[PDB]
Amino acid sequence: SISEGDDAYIRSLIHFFGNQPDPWGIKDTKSVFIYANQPFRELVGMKNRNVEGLTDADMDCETAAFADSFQAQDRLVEQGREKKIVLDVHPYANGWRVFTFTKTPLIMPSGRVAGTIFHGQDLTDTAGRIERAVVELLLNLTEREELVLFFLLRGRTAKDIAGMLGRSPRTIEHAIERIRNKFGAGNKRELIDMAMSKGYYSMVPKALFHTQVSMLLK
Amino acid sequence: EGDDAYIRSLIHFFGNQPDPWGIKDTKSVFIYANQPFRELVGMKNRNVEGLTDADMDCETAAFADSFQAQDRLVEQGREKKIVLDVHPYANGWRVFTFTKTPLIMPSGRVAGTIFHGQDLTDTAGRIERAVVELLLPVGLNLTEREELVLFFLLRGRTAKDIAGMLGRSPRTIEHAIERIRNKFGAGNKRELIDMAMSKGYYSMVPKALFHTQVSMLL
Ligand SMILES: Cc1cnc(O)c(C)n1
Ligand SMILES: Cc1cnc(O)c(C)n1
Repeated sequence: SISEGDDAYIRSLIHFFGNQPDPWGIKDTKSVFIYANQPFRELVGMKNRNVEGLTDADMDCETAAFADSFQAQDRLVEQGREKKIVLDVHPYANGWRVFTFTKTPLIMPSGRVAGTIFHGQDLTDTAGRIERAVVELLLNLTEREELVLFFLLRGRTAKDIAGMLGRSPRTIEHAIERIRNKFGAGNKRELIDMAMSKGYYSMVPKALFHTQVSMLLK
Repeated sequence: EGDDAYIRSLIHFFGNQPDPWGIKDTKSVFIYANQPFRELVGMKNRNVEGLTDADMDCETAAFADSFQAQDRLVEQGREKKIVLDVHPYANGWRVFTFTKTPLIMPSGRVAGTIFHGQDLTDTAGRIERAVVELLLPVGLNLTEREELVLFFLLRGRTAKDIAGMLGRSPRTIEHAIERIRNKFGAGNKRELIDMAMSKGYYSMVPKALFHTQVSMLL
């Protein structure tokens, strides 16, 4: 039959997923799990409990609170050939982590949309590793100062930042002055140079830390 | 044998992923690569492969040796390895990560390697737009060379300095300066410098600055 091949292909793909350190898995058109390797089941609280066939509202991890929105993603992949990447920042079973979950349509020798495949990648450590690699390819900021500097390093001017944060330009100018002085820079251009050379382009404003998200990248 | 049933299943798998995906052997001779990869390498459209890494119509081949070296220290392990590949690929310079894992199959023998190519620039920019959206509720469309020329214009260099650093004629760099000027609406070089400096363009870093050919493991 053809179902013979559609079950040989699926056991192929569990053998495939079972030998990667990344969280790998596939679920159905009901967003119900068909398989997930030991990495994925270990990122959720499912260390040794092998639970499968359930929804994203799994056992033993905070991920379940966004299970709903997971499945929503799981259907907008299914109505398309193209893949979609999800930034999942979550208090996983061993602390807060910044993952990328790439979700792709599941096609098989059927040719039918059977569900989705998801590939989770741990961005926390590799962000720093690739950052040191890429740049060798070539002070206590407050929260608002971190925001102002994030947008300064990204081509915005003081009036643009005033708009983005809903304060007056004088307020943002005062913030820039205090950032500049904390860097020891003599003017805005020296501030840009100092911040770019000290790794601050890769800084994430700490007000963003430890808040649970899952967002499709666009 | 059953393990080449698994190879055909994963060939169908790789053939239905938007990412550059492929498999090689212990002699690093190609076993399969989807249309994305060999369109990212020069074999867009044409050659099925039974080739090594040197046999491709793209400058990547000059680093085939070190590719193969990577392909041998993944193979003597189970865990993944991430390689920063910055290359003038068949459609321009790109910053990829090639994550390579051993090719294990229902035999259990190390048959070769699987490589996953991910464009790091695109997903980095996607994560940055996502972070901007989390922090919230005039696109002049400069080319890459124009971005480089303006970067150096704002830093006190003249057209012949840019010509030297970029290996182009002084008249080519002057044409680039003229077209940047017109895109800004500036009347002369110094008004262009002032306008760009006041519009936040001092903080843009050209991606062309990372266009140095490397392939190195993290
Ligand atoms: C942690 C997580 C996030 N999104 C998903 O779709 C899955 C399956 N797991
Ligand atoms: C561009 C590139 C780098 N390393 C590899 O292993 C392959 C297959 N392609």
